[PDB]
Amino acid sequence: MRKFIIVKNVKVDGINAKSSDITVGMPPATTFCGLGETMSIKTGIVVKAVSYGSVKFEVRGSRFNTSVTKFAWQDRGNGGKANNNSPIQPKPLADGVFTLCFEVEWEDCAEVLVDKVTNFINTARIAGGTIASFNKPFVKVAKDAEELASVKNAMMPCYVVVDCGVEVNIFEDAVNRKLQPMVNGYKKLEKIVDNKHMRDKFTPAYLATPTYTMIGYKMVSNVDNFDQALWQYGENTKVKTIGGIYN
Amino acid sequence: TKLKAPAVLAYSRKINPTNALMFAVNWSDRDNTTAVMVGTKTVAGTQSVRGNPNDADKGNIQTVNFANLPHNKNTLLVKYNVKFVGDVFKAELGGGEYSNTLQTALENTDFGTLAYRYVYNIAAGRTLWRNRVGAESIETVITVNDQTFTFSDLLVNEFDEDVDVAEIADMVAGVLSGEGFVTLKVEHYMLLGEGSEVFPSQEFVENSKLSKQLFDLNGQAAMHDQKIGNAIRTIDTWYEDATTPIAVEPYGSVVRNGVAYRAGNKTDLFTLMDGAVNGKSLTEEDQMFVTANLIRGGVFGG
Amino acid sequence: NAHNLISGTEYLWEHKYYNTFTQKLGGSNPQNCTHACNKMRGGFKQFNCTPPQVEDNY
DNA sequence: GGCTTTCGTCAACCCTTTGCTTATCTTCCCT
DNA sequence: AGCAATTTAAATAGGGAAGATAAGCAAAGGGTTGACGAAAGCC
Repeated sequence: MRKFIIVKNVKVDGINAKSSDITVGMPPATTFCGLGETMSIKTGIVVKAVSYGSVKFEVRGSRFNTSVTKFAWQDRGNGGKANNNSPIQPKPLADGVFTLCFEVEWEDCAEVLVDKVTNFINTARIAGGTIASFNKPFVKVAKDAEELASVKNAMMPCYVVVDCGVEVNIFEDAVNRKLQPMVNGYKKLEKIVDNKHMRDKFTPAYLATPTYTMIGYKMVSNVDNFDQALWQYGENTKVKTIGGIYN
Repeated sequence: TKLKAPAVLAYSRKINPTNALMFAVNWSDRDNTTAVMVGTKTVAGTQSVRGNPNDADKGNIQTVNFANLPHNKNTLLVKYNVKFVGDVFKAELGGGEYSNTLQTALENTDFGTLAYRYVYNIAAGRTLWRNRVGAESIETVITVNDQTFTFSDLLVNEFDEDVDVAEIADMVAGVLSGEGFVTLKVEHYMLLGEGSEVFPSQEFVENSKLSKQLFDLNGQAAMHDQKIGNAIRTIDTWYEDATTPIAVEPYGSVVRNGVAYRAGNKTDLFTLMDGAVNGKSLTEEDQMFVTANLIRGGVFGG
Repeated sequence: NAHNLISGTEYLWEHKYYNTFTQKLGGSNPQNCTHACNKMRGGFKQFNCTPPQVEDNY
C-alpha cells in the first residue's frame, strides 16, 4: 500500500546543468534522490523513491555550446587581479519546469503533509537552481496497481526517466541504440584522509567518479509500470528504479 | 592600367511604371470606368504535343484565367504611371570612382531621342503587348504635370517625328539629364470591340491547377510593371544588323527568340562600359545604349 | 573520468554523434589545466542531456 | 618564517548545425 | 394560439499539354574570461 505526494509544474531556473564531466543537461536521478533525502532530513518525512519528469527544460546556450557563467572574484588573495575578468570554470546553467512525485509514508492528515512539502520546496533548490514557482502539491495513494497508474497519470504532462541499462559502455550504445546517458550513482576511488576542508568532519568521505546508466525519456502515461520511473537509493552507492530496466 | 569594374557595381531602375490596371470603357464615355475582372474558365480540347502522336486524340482539359471586355463596352482602358527618375549615373550600390568615370565618359549622350523613344513607346502603345493586335484605333492620353497629350495613330516599329512626343520628351530628357523626376499618367483606349478579349500579364505559378493564371489586382485584370517597363525600354535599334527595336538589355538578349543580339559581337554593355572607362571614345548610339542600360538598371560586376 | 572525456570526444567525433555539447576546459590557454586540454584545444565532447519538451498548445 | 603581491612561464584545434518523445476518453446494468 | 406528412432516387466517361529559364557581386571582426612558479618586499 503506497502513498505519494506530487508537486506539479516546478519551474526552476539556474539549474546546474553540469550533471558530470561528460553529461550536461537534465539533472540525473542522483540529484532528485538527494532532494528526496534532503526532505527526509529537514521535514522528517522519510522518502523511499522519487519519480521526476521534465515538463520544460532548456540548457542555456546554443545547440552545440552552453552559455558559460560570468564568474565573480570570490577567492581570497587574488586582489589586484579583481579588476580584470574572473576566469571561467565550466558550469553550464539551465532552466527547467519539472513534475516531482515522492513516495512517502505518512500517518497524519494530507494537509500537514502538503504544508510540510510546501515548506521544504519553498526552501529547496532543484539541482542548484532556485525554484521559481510550483503548484500546490497534492497527495494521491496507490492502493492497487490501477491506483498506482492513477498516481502515474496525475503527473501529466511530464517526461519521466526510465532506466534502460548498460550493454557495453556509454558512448557505444548512445550512438547505436540512441538513448540518453545520466548519472545513476558514483564509484568510490579512494578514502579521503583530510576532513578539515569538508562539510562534516565525522561523515566519511570518498573521492568518486560518476557511474552512468543509459536512460530513455517516455511520457508518464506511456510508461506501463510506474515502478520503472520511481528512482531510489540502491545499495551499491548508486540509484536505481523500483521496476528495474525498462523494456 | 585597365580600370576594372567593381563587383558591387549596380544601377537602379530609373523608369518606374506602376501595375497597368485594365478597365473597360466605351469609345464615347471614357469616364464610365468599369474594371475588367479576371475570370477563370476550364476548356476542353486536344493535346497536340510535338512528340506525342498517341495522346493526340485522348483529350485535354485546361483551366485558364481569361479576361474579356464586357459586351456593353468596346474599349479597353489601361491606366498606369510611368515615373522617370533622374540622377541617372549615381550607382546606388556602385563604387564612387568607377561610376564617376562612367558619368564623365557619358555626359554627351543624346538624351533627347532616348527620351523620345521612351515616350514614343508609351504613346504608340507598346505597353499594350497583345492588347493592340486588332484595334480600330489606339488613343493614348498622357498627363505630364498638368499637361494632357493625345495620341491617335503612331506606328510602333519606327520612331516618327511629332511635336507631342518631343514635347513630353523635353522634360523627360531634362529629368534624365539631371536631378528630379517626372510622372507620366498614361491612359490607353483601344477600340477592341464589343465583348472583345483582353490580354493581361500572366503570372508564373509552378504547382498550380491553372494552366494560365493572369495578374489580378483585387480581381481586376492588370499588367505587370516589368512588362510595361520592358515595353518602355524596347528602343534598341543600334545593335548588329538591327531590323526591329529590341529591349535594352546588358547582353541585348531576348528570351522568346532564343538569341542575344549583342553577345559575341563585342557590342554588349560590359565591353562598352570597360571601353568608356578606359578611354575608348564611344559612338552616339553606343553611348545611348549604355545610358539606356544605366537607367534600366542592373548589377554589372564580377 | 579522463578516459570518458578523451575517448568520448574521439569516438563521438568518429561515430558522427552530434547530440552533444563542446567545451574547452582550461579557458583561454588550457595548458595550465591538463595535457589533454593543452592538446585537444577544440574542446571536449559532452552529452547534450536535454530531455524532450512538452508542447504547451495541445 | 611564512606571506602576500606582481611578474615571468608555457602553450597551440579537425570539425557537427535537430530530434530525444510525441498527453491521462464507455461496454453491461438497474435504479 | 399550435398545427406544415410520408418513400424514391440524385449519371455513367474522356481528358487534365509540354518547352524555356531559376544571376552574378561582397561582406560574415575581435575585445575579457591563467594557474602554477618564481623573484621579492613585508609583517
